Amino acid sequence: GSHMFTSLEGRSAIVTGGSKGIGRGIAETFANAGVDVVITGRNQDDLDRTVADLSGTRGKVTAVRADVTDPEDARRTVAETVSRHGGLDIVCANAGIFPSGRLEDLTPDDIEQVLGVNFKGTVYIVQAALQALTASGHGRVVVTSSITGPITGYPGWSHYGASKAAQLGFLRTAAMELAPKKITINAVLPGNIMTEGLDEMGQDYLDQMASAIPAGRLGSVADIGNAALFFATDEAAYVTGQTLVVDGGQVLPESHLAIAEL
Amino acid sequence: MFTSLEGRSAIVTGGSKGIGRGIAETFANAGVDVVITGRNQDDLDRTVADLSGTRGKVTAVRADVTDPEDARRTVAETVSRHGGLDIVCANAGIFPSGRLEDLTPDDIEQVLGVNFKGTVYIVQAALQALTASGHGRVVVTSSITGPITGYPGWSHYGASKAAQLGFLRTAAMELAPKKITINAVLPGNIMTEGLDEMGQDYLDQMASAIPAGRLGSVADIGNAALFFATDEAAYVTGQTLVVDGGQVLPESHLAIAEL
Amino acid sequence: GSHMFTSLEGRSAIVTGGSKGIGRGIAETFANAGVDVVITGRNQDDLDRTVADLSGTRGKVTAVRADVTDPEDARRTVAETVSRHGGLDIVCANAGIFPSGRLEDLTPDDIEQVLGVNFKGTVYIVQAALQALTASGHGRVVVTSSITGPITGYPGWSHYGASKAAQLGFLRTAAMELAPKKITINAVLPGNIMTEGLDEMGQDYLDQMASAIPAGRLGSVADIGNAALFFATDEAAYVTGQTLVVDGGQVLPESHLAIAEL
Amino acid sequence: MFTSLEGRSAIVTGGSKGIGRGIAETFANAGVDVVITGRNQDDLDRTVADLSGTRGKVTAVRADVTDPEDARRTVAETVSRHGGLDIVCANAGIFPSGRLEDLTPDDIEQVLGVNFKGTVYIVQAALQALTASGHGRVVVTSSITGPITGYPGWSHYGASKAAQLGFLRTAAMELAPKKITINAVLPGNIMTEGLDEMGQDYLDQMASAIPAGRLGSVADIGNAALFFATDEAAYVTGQTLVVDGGQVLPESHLAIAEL
Ligand SMILES: [Cl-]
Ligand SMILES: [Cl-]
Ligand SMILES: [Cl-]
Ligand SMILES: [Cl-]
Repeated sequence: GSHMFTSLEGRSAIVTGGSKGIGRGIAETFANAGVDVVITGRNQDDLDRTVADLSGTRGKVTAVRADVTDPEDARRTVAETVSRHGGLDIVCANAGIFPSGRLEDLTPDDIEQVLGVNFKGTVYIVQAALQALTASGHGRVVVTSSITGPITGYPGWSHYGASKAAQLGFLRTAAMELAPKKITINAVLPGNIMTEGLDEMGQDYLDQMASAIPAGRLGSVADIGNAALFFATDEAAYVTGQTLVVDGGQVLPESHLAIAEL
Repeated sequence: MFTSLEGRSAIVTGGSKGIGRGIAETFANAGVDVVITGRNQDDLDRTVADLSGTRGKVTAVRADVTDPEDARRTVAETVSRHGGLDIVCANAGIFPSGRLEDLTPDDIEQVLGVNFKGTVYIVQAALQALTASGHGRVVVTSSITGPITGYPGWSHYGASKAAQLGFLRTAAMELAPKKITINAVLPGNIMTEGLDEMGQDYLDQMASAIPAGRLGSVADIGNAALFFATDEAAYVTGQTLVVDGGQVLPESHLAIAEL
Repeated sequence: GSHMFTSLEGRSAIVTGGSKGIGRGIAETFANAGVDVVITGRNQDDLDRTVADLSGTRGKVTAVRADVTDPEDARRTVAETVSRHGGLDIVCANAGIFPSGRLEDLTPDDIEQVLGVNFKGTVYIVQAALQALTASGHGRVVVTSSITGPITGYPGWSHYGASKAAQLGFLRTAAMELAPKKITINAVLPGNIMTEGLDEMGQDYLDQMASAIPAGRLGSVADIGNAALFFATDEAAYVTGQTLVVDGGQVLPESHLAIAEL
Repeated sequence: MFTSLEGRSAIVTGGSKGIGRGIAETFANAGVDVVITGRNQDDLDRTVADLSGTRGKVTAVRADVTDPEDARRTVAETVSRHGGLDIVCANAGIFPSGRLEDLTPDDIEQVLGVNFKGTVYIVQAALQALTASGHGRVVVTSSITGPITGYPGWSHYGASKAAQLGFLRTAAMELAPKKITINAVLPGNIMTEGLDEMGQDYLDQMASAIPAGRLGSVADIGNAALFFATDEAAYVTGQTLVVDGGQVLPESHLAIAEL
């Protein structure tokens, strides 16, 4: 019949930080493709709510309460996922926080909280998952990075951007170490994506954000989930150590004047 | 997994061999009808016959991508055969070698003309039909050579592949109000019929310098193009995806050898 | 005494397209450092005016009328420069035009005019200069590229951006071929630089351009000349095939909102 | 050629050896007074004595870059010795090796702490003095490893070097109203005292994989930092300059071999 990509139905995934925002969208996109998904988070109430919301998906979404900055929780997460699903094929190293603080105000704890969730939590879940991902014979790691850091700057986010670029520096070497294991590791770099959190500002400001983007809208969490889904396919086995910016063209204009001359 | 592309309409320039034929076959397997272009009627005919069993219908238009009139003719004939046009794979590419001293104006124009001007002209000629589709997709076949790497003898080739990307970073902005996205696949070293004539020692040396330990397949490029063409990639534009098994990552063979 | 870089006094340079704008600034910066400079251009009146304006510089600025898109003129330029100066050490492949046209309006001639000056004219002057630059034992090629093409998009400039990215694709290979000749080749990527031409718009619009740039001003042609001067130094002999963006931070903000949150 | 930097005031973190000592010597030769930092008083003392004949005065402050209090102390002592502070070279860097499986939390924090947090803390502590100078300059010593390349065993090192750049792309915007620029040099393979203990075969193998055919010198990095520090580089900020002899350009040793 018609064939696009090979179905991922019945494979096993972890989405760290999966109870809300982009991570929830990644989880729902994989579950709609028939992949069983464990989402992680620190807040059991939020995890339970998201598991309930997603109860009708084809693949089964369940939760593990875990702190990505603790390697022992990362190992517990992988073990619990393998127990529930039977193995582990896909890790979406997604968990991310984005508090703001100008350079002169950032404390050591501010810097370590952001680097610890965003960067160390990516490393630790990949480390815990290596043996199972190797055993799968088609392991996939997708990292949720950002345009902020690798490409752009944004006042108040110099530690955030540092952490998102750190993920990429890490994976450019990790892809080489993981190639003999037949695991690929790539990152999605979201631009400005509409989430529950951004709903807490007015249409005025959201319209200003959209008008600065060539696509003329903020992205959806499904836009990120679908990019991660492509990297997870068998058909992406020759893509590794790489990045895909998903931003409706946000990084392209040199300024709003270039947008306006349209 | 993704919304079916069955029944949509695609052009793949330079589709009779190599990466283009892989792109064509990948879309045709997805049920997309595909017009491939090329200058060699025999190669086109051969590939049309080879792919006669695909779900989507693969047919050929003989056309020189360096000629805007052939580009307009290719689009018109595709709209006539299929009913419209959803996807343009601006793929045609040549890669003759010449050291900088040896490159003549004609050498430079032949490579810039096929690889860069032929991408611009097919996009230009397809603009109206792609706009009417409401979900238009352009996928450009670039290269790691030019945008990322250097390779002696390919300074004009690398220039033309980087030129494609400079073009589409602006084109993406001009095309966004028409709901057309434009993105590029940057292949590394892909096993094609031509590379299969090199001998196993040569292919083994090439593969051993790549972290994945093999050359890619033309389907690797076809499937990246297929992703960009999905409705689910509507928020991706002006962007690149390198499909190279890790080729660009090591600083040197010493890094590969540390594995 | 105090030593910064090794003096370039008495070396020999070509600046293509040097009668106005960035190229004039490159020429004046090299001439102030004691380098003799041949500027090229198609308009003898403009060349003569610039030679007159620069008559007091330490190094001597003179002109050759030549079309960068003609390899025979590129060879004549190199020969005339060697005749006037005694050799050739530095080539600034600068000539650039930037007409605007939307994608649906660009003709083959529009595309070839821009690719021919901006890209082919860079290749042809480097080709003509190779034997003399090799003989110098410290050859330098500096390419004037742009943020537009390599990094940004700007409606109406898709052929312009293509041509500026083509220069970089070319030089990433050229640097390898030229390394055994001890010639380096690098590019400056200017952002928005104030020139005679931009003076033909109002302070209103120029202020809007500056306000979109972290440095809070448009750049000067000396900013580009000084970057090219660094690449030309003996102290830059280990820099090759590379780029330096000179733009006051223009490419960094994700949008004007990031600038405004400052 | 450029405006003399004579009499200005610089800090070079990790200045007692390797690239940092080259940066220090290059600025001191330009007549800039330089405070180098390090944890090893003997190495600092040795380098201060070696450079006693420079035009600018090189002196040492013993300090751990991972400690913000030491960063504030380094700035205060530099302002006291020199009268102010014009230039910070955030250079300190370590590069222990460990495969991904073997890296402990402590391994990762040691490298992130020196290479990334130590860059942030010295910039933070210098903000006020750099602002008062009216022409403040920060130059970060990053690496091709992380931002560009991958090297087995250096995934935490590469992360920390890319982290520096993500930081300075925002820092550049925050610092611009203060007239401070911030830029990074990305060294390739540089001949240091440590690399000189490897044997000629090893150094020859490394050099043969680089288009320039040699390892760079610590002065190559020092002179790129010196350019960023000039008044003539005031319109350069948030940017990178790779100093690597072409190392990142070839896709593989085969490309180098075609020369
Ligand atoms: Cl990065
Ligand atoms: Cl490019
Ligand atoms: Cl480029
Ligand atoms: Cl980076």
